[PDB]
Amino acid sequence: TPAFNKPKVELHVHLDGAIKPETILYFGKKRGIALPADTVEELRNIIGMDKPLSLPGFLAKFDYYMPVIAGCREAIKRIAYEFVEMKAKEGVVYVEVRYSPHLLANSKVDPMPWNQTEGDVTPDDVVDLVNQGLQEGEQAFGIKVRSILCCMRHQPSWSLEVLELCKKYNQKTVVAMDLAGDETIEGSSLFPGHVEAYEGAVKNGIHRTVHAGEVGSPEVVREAVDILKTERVGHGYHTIEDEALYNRLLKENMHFEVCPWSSYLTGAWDPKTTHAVVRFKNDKANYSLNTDDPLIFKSTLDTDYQMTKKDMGFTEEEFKRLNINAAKSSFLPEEEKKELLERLYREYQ
Ligand SMILES: Nc1ccnc2c1ncn2[C@@H]1O[C@H](CO)[C@@H](O)[C@H]1O
Ligand SMILES: [Zn+2]
Repeated sequence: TPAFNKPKVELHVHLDGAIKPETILYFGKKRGIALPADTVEELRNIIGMDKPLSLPGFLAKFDYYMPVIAGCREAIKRIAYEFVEMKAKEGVVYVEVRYSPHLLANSKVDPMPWNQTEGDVTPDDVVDLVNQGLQEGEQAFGIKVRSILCCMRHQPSWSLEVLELCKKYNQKTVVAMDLAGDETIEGSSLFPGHVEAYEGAVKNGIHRTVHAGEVGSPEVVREAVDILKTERVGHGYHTIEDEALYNRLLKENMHFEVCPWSSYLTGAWDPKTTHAVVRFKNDKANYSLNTDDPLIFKSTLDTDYQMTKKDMGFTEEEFKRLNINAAKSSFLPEEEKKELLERLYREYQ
């Protein structure tokens, strides 16, 4: 009984936030790097969350395992290949994964992440590796998968390189650019590196998406929409607080990448108030359901579909409708996007 047993489309899910607990254990032992636990079960409880934390508290979880992956080509390519497999079983036909290429490299990276020792896995080298694994998984499982490179809010200096990686791997799995990281950092959406990269994304034709409103105020969403020029808004829950900006985003048809379970676990959604998605459903807004970081939220695309069905009262029509919108809002090229839409309709009949 999986709430929605039909093809699906996921526009918001981090790759480094969706790794099997078994592969983390495998590379921790093979590299001799420590892990908080030596059992996928105990490793699932240390890395996972059961109750709400905060954006900066949940982001630390990564410190536990990113060092086991970062720097290893074999691991980077493997996690990308298994990610597809995961989404293939979930009944997802098209996905757009997002990850920071700089956080997985150990060479040519401004501030070395995870106290690594210089190596040869460059950032350009990780977009390639992830492209290979994603492509293999595509031939092996049968689902389309494209990627989205992220700009980290705290590291603006990296931003322009992310833009160059996007231009270089355009369509070669890379279809867009994103701005993730700690949203609580004041004025991070305005740092010049980010602003400049997005200005370059607008003139070079690189799609854009921006994590905003997940935990910040409406001003942040307003900056992602007017100054950064997003085409999609990651989360955008708090947007409803500024009635004017919300009704205008509802008019332009802005797409809101929603992640329900994740908003409860990061604290982006007070469980006493009505979830912004309920208002997105009642207003017939353009939005998709996503998983964000299944490994840390101990979830699966189904989790989110069950959470909206049981609470919030979501029906199957709404599930087929928000998925058709996600396919329309995807960053696929027209031709491929048409095929995607041709597929869901045939399967939704
Ligand atoms: N829920 C989230 C909010 C902001 N940033 C996130 C979230 N999930 C993952 N990220 C960040 O995006 C990076 C790339 O996936 C991760 O290393 C993590 O830092
Ligand atoms: Zn996210």
